[PDB]
Amino acid sequence: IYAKFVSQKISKTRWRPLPPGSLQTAETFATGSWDNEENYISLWSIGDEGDHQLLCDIRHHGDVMDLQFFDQERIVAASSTGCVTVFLHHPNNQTLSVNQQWTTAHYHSSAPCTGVVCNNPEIVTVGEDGRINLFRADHKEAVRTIDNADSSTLHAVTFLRTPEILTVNSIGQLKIWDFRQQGNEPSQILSLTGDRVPLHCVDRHPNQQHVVATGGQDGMLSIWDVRQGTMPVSLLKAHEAEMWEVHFHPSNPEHLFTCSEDGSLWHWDASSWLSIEITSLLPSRSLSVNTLDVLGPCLVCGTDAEAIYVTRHLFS
Amino acid sequence: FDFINTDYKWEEIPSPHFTYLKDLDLGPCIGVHYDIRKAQEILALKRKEYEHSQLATPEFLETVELEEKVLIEWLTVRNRANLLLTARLNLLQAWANLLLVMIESNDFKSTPKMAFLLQALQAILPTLEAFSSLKSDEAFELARVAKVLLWKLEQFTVGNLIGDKLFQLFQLCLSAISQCSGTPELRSLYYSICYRYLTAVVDTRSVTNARARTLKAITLYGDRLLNVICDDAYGSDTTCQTAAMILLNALVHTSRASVDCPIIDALNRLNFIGVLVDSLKEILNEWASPSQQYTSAKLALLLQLCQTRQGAKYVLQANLFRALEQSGVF
Amino acid sequence: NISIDDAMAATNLATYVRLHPFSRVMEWLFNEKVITSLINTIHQDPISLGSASPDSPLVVSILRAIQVMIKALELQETYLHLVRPEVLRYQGEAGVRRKPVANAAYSAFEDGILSHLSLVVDLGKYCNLGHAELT
Amino acid sequence: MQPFDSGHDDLVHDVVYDFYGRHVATCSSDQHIKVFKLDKDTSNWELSDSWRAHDSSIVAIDWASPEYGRIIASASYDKTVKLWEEDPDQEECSGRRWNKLCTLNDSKGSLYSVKFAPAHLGLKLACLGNDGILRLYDALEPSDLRSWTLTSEMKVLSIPPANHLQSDFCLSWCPSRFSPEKLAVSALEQAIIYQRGKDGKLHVAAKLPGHKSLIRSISWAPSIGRWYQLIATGCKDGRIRIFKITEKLQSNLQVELLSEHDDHNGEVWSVSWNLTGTILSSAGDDGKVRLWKATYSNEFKCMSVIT
Amino acid sequence: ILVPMTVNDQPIEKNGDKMPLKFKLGPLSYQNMAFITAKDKYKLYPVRIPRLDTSKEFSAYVSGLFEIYRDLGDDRVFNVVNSNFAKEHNATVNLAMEAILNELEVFIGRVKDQDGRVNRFYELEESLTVLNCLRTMYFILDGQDVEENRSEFIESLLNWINRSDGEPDEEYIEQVFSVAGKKVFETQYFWKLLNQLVLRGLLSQAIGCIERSDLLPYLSDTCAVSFDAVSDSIELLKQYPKDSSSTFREWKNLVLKLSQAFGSSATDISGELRDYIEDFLLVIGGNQRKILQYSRTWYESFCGFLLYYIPSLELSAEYLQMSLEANVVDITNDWEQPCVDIISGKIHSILPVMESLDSCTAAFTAMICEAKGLIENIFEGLEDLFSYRNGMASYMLNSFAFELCSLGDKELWPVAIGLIALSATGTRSAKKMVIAELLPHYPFVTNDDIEWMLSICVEWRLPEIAKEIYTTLGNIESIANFSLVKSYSWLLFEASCMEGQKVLNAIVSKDDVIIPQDILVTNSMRQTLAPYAVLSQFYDREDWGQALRLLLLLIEFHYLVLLVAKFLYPIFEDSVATVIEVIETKWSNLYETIIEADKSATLLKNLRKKLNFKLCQAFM
Repeated sequence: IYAKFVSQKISKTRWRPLPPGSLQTAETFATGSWDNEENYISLWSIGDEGDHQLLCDIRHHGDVMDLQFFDQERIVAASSTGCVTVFLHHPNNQTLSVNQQWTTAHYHSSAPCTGVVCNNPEIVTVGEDGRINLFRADHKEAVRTIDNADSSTLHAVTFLRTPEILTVNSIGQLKIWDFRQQGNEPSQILSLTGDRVPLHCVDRHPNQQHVVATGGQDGMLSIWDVRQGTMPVSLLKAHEAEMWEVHFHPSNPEHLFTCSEDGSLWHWDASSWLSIEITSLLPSRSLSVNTLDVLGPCLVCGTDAEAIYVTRHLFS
Repeated sequence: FDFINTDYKWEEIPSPHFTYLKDLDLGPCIGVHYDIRKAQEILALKRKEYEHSQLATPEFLETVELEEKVLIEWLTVRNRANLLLTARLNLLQAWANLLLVMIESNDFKSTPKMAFLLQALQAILPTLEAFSSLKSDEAFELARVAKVLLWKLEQFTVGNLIGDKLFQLFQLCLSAISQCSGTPELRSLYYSICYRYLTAVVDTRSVTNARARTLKAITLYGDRLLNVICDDAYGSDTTCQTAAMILLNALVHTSRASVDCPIIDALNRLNFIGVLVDSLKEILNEWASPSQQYTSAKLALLLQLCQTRQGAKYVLQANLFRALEQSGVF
Repeated sequence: NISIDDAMAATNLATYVRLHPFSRVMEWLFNEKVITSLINTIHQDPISLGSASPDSPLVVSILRAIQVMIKALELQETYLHLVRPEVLRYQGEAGVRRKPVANAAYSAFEDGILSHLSLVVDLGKYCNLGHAELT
Repeated sequence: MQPFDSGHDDLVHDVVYDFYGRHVATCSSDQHIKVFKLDKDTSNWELSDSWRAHDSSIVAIDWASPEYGRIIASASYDKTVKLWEEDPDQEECSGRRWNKLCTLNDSKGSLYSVKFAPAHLGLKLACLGNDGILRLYDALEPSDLRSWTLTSEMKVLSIPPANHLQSDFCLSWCPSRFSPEKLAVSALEQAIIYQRGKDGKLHVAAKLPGHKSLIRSISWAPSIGRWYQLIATGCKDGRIRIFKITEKLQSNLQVELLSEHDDHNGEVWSVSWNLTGTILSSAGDDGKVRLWKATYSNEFKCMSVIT
Repeated sequence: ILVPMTVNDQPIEKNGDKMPLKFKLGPLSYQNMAFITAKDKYKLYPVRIPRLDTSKEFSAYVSGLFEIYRDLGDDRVFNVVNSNFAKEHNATVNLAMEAILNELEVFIGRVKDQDGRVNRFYELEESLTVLNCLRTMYFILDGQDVEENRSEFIESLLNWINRSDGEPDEEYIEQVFSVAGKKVFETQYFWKLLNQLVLRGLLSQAIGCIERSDLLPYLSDTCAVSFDAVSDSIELLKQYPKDSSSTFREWKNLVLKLSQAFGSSATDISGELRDYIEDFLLVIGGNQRKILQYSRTWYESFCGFLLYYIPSLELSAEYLQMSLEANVVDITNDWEQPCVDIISGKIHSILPVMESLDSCTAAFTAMICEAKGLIENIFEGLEDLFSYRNGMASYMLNSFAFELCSLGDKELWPVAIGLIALSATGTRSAKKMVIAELLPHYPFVTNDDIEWMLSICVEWRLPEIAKEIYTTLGNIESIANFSLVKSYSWLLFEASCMEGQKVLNAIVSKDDVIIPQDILVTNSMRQTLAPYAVLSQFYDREDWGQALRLLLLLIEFHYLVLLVAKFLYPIFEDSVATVIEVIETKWSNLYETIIEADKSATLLKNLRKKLNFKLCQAFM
């Protein structure tokens, strides 16, 4: 593992997906920054302390609240302004452009878009206005908006099986929605009783469409099975401050990764979550780790120390 | 002598990704001649099976097509490379035979031809350095020519260039012996080269500097080098074991001239002295003939170890008195 | 086909080999009359070829005869291997009335032509004509 | 994988899997046909649709090859055979998810079985009833799934006595793709095989001797890999039988009996095969299901007993 | 094997009218079904085939083994670069045997960690023990003796023995290092457990148990003589040769010298400790009598014999016999007897039993046994594979493949088809047929899955199969994607109707570049022409050209003709007249409806229009 310092606090880091049938491991990643007068979306490649090459960047107005790859060349960003944008990478001349955008995806006046997930051609967003949008590439207006879906702040979203999704909010509720539904109420609510601890992140198990992991204000990892009643299947003590992201490893989901405000990034190894050894990967002097992404043996993360940490050799 | 060039990299080949058809080997294809139809039929059957599977058959067809178009050219390039390699091998063998016939049958003076000798040495130096451990076919033709050349041997300038290359040529020999490269035949020629070098060249401030630096090269490898030489002895080949046995005599001999010695100590740790004294039994059966000359070097080596004070300790502990009695030679 | 593939297409190849006249042509090639006529046509005086034109029918006929001989020498093995046994088995199984026109003594095509010594002499003499194809 | 209610009021006669094994069709005496779906997420079976399809007891059912669409066929005691096609543009459980595509009334007696033919022969099917007459139907134009013509009629039984409640008939096509068209038929104590002739007509090519009572079930096994055919039968005399049929009184078919098994001690009601014809199943009076594998010697051995 | 169909709701009770139970095997191994044709019995019972492996660990195991099988290349076959082909053949095969062993160990591990049932773990370890023994005896020395390669052999042997059973388990080490009624460590227990350790090659532990109690204590004080014995004996133990059969020859020398010296010397210790030290030295020296005496199980004896007496397999026959005279085979576990069989030469007749433990392992086992040449196809004869005609290994592998096909795991389907394709026996056409029948059942979902299927149809030439698969896929956007003859015609007609009624797809016919490349038929061309005509219409001479194109299309083809007439009327020279004429010459409910929609009689209107056109031509 190694660090690179990049002169901006990094809110989001995502690997570019690999071409179908590639035998190579991930080498290109996107970042989004926050807390600057000028924030940026940036694309980077790793050469074979590493050597990083800035491929291109583009000014992003607002803090980058979330970021996902839609396909090889398209990157979707959520702004603190409530704008949702699809950026397009042009590899021939290494430029970024705006492909399409929904400037009023979230609003009250401006309301931050807090989460975006992609399942090409669909894009789903949530925000502090408690609005949930389904967008489709090249459609100017939302396919569906669930106005005033949640009365609490929506912090994150995941697909279950499209057009079904699950959201997490600031009072610790998981809510399940379908864009075909009538009304503004969820089909199912799950939550831990006692303290209504805010949930900041959620990820669906890549193979088991019924299973999700969440991270909370209290640093805890929760595993849920939406067929198994309203409480989590597992509740595990973890970080000393907020957990900002949680990711199952895409190809071997016995491995799961979490990062926190307390400056740690954990690799959890259950090799099943229904039904554990943990390694902390960053040094003891880290500021908030805001974001991580994992693909194959490659991990990238971004911190409030204006640092990106990478390993391309997680398992070797 | 401009046909030997490794810059083209005829041996190295850029292997594409081949995300598909990777498991299709050239077993039934193979006189190195890889038939293209043997693989064409296999890839056609595989394409038919994939199409029958009914899983994205139209889209992924172009991938298989381009993979086949790359595999056919890969096979042709491999065949052409094999042909070029065998042609270069034949040409090098012919050139070596011509050079040997020229050097052997030459009544003309040697002091005028010393220039051509040094030029040939300079030309072969990079050839040997580039094929020291790559292949065991080109070194053979180039290893024997250097052997005879070393035995068939203003003056100060020439004497320095000769001794300089003889020292460099001594390094690449011990380097190959430490790695056990090539066949026992090629490994035998290296023993003769290092033998005369440590017997004639080194054997007077100039002598001390050469002897000192010479021992450094031997100590660099350590037991790794001696282990290979000890295994060659009492082996299957008849000439390799003989040259290897005589080689050890020069090492211990030149080491004493440099009251102890690290060479003799290493032989004891490698269990060489132990097995050596054991072979003394039934010596009557072994003893012009190849077996006779081999035994001469064997007993000759033991005689050298009994001259140093430290040898009596290791040699006496081997119980040689009982080994020479079972043979009934006396 | 029969060793790996199914027995469906076997009937197609069988019908092709049985109906194609290649077998009958090969059988006729083993006759003494054919080779005698061929060597008589190829054995001609040199003055005629010398005074003849490059487009003369004699040169074209000699070229066609040499090409037929080459094709026969090339395909004799393939025939004797994969035609004769199949045709014999078919004639034995089914009912076919055919008259043999081949000589059993001539085990190969060379047996019928090894008795002509002037053939090589004529072939060598025909090299001084200049015709590229014939040469 | 816990049991579940079918939703039928009267006894259930047949259950059949679709091609992918993710769907199931059920038919009962309450004159209904139910279709169940195997939800991906929650590995539970859940009713896709139910509907009234006949005026009498529905005894047999079967799915057609997926390469012809979503098609089910039913046979009832009301002397008819009906064909249905799923209309994906309808809500599940609406009772209107499967549209009748046709009705076959040619039978003048109740019907006991109906089986689709192997896909490599087009939409084809067979049926057999009290009239003791096997009938083959063909959907000649694969576009018109209503254009059902009658391809053939064969008299299996010759003189069925007008006073017997004791009646059973079964069908089973030879699944084999690289073998001449043929199908097995059971009628009471008898069991005979039909084969397509050069004249495009069905002929009796053999009989499976040995049954000393009523044949409750028969099924042709998938001959993937083998050069021979295997058909099993569950008789009322309490014996499972496995016949080896090879093609080398007017037949081109040989008939071997490979195995006999009475392990059930009572009637064997159901006999079914693997998708690979690697496993054979049997069920009967003893309230037990038995799974059979073939030995290296081609004998058959019970690899497990469920209950 | 008797398993409860449903350990919840059992559908029967008394012999109360033996009910008609019915069962149907499903396309998926893990999803079959049972039911009953009786009154008040309307439940359906989904049943999965007894002892079926659905776990991920298993598929991992399968993939690993297939990798080993595939990687074996030409070496998976045995030929009944001259004398080396043999030795190198065994080299690689013997290695493959190690790989299989490994993969099975890993599997067994992952089964112990992620588990509901641990019975599977136990069975898999047993399978491993037996396989270790098999390698140690046939997969290292290739028929030669231990001198051929002392290092590898002793390594495998020492491995086999210390993985077969757990004892001496550290739960028993402390068991005696705790028990008293005697002075320190000096009862039959300490020594038995010291000798046990030695017999199993566990020299490290052996040494430890000594430096635990009276190495220096009781001995360095009481008897200085036996202290030297007990000490440099531990020294010899510290240097037991494992690479040179020479060093061992000399080792046993120093050991026998030590045992003789101590044998007759100063007895300054207890009557019992005296012998207790002699026995230890005898065992280390290789005394047969003693090696048998301190052995708890036959394999301890056998192992000891090979380690301290004479390291020659030429005596294994005798060793085993003595071992079995001391301790009979323990029928508690299933691995001991098979090991005895291995050692004693009769390797065969294990395939059926292993097939009972696990089909997969048995399959590949038979395979590598064929690779070694330990079993071969004796048959010498019917146009197909899945029989006794080919090998016993071929048979088991092909069987496994077929079994994998019903498992419904698309990850293993490549393994199944690959297994069949690489089968060292059977015509390419026979395999062609088998794949032709299996492939249609592939549980494809992704695009890639389908492309894989197709790639296999290509690779094997199954156009009728691919055509069928695709047919299944075809069954507005979907139709557009599809664009058999009748269907194409219908699509054409639909396109024409749409045109008459009147986006990206249409332009492509006339991201985008990729689509154009993919496109790069008659129906399609017609639609493209219609689109061009409409474009021209949207854009006088152009209009005429479009009308001409339309007339030409109508000639090539009732509804279309009506649409054309409507267009002509809306528009309202010699070529035009000729076209109009041809149309009149060419000139049902749907057509009438279309006509009515357009108006919102037809033949008459058409005739009137034609007359008008003729008049116009005359005026011109």
